[PDB]
Amino acid sequence: GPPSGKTYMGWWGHMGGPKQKGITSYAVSPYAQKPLQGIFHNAVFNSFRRFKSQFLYVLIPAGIYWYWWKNGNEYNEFLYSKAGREELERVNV
Amino acid sequence: AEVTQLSNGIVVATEHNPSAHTASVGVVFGSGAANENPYNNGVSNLWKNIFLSKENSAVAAKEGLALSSNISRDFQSYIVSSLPGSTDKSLDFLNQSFIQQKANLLSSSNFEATKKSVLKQVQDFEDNDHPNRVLEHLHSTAFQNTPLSLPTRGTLESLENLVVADLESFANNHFLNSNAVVVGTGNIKHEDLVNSIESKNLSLQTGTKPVLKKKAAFLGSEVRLRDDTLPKAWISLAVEGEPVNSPNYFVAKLAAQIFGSYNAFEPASRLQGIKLLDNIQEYQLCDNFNHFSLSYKDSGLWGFSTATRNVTMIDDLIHFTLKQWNRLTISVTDTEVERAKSLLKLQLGQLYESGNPVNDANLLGAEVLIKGSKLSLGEAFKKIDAITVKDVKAWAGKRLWDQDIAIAGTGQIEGLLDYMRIRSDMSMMRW
Repeated sequence: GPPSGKTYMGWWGHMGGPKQKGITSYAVSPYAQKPLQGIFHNAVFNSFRRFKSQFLYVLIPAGIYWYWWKNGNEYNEFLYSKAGREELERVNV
Repeated sequence: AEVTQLSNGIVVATEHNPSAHTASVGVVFGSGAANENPYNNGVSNLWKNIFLSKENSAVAAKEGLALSSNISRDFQSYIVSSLPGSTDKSLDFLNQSFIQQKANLLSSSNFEATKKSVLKQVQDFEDNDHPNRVLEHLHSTAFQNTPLSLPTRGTLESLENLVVADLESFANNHFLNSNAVVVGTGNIKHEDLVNSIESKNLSLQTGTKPVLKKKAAFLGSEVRLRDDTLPKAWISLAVEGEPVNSPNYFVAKLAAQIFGSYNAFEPASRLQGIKLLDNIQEYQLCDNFNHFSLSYKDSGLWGFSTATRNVTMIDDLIHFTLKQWNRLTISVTDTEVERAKSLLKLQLGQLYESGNPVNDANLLGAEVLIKGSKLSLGEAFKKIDAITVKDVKAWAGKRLWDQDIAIAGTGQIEGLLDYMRIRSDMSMMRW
């Protein structure tokens, strides 16, 4: 076929990575492993960890936005009640 | 074709063959690498090397004797070759080295010069003998945390930390009598050798038995030794095979013959009657391959080994080969079984009957140690010919169909897919 453009990914046997040497991998058949039930006692306290490190990056921005929303809402409610019809004529137009 | 063996104090085994020119004598012990530990691994290989050391070897050479030894998994053997006349002078050198010099061969100047040789030896093996290095690792992962996983030549780490006391410790536990067999092959008669032996008495550590352990077990797993600097990819793959003294020892050995061995460069090899060759030759999937049914005392390995330079099509190599093996359970033909029978006989012949007594010694000792006797070549053929297509199909349906496998490889193995991919090919979809 027609010549192909150079990419950053190849295929099995010429993936494009650097020459590997010295690394040795080991694995055991899924068939010889303990039937799915051991994901507790040993894999329970370890879990939830990948969210104790993150929740702050989510909670603070969330908190900031929740209070901002609640503030403006409660202010709106006041403006349209009887007590605030005076301030409403001030801030409105 | 005579298997003669008698027990008095020591179990003596011999297999005489008139026309021979030479004769070999020695002892074979029922303990090898499968009896060592992860930490004293390599002791047996060390023994073999001192027994063949320049000192000890020069003594028998003056006398006109030659030395030979081999370390295996289930056994070990020390042999002295000589002319048909000096069948007695071998027995002197044998006793002299296993009783008298079982302390002279272990000097602080000999052991250090020998240790330095096995270290350059085993190192050289791991650095260059890739196909054997891979087959050795195959046993390593297939039988992990169990006897058969220990490499015969031993590991460089358990070797450089081995001391003379360890040699002695091992020797005093396995080089016993109840775990030995004195072998004699060549031309000498059973009654000729047995006399020269029952002459010299002395038991030397009698009644003692070697330590016990835990039975060997197979485990579906893999070990990948990727090395992109090598010019090829060497892989070995196998399922749990058959142990020696198994009702299917032969069916298995026949099943391996069906796929046999191949060498893409030898014209005749390309013409063989193996269906697999139709698939692998189109794009030249490999330089060579060879099937095998390795058998040991507790277990075995049935599979194949291969080497290739076509690093972008390894998945097809593995896929086609495993598709062929699927056939053994569902569609193997009569003519394939027959082609195997003939070829098995031819190879089993060339092994049990070559022009070298040392091979005969090892085979004789090894067999008598596991089943108390040797099966005659003619007795084997009768069993081989009795195998039907139904036998192969029943065996494969038990050992090959949807069964775990063991893998090991080195070199450019990026193209060798994941375990579950290979594992899935041990079967076929059906309605």
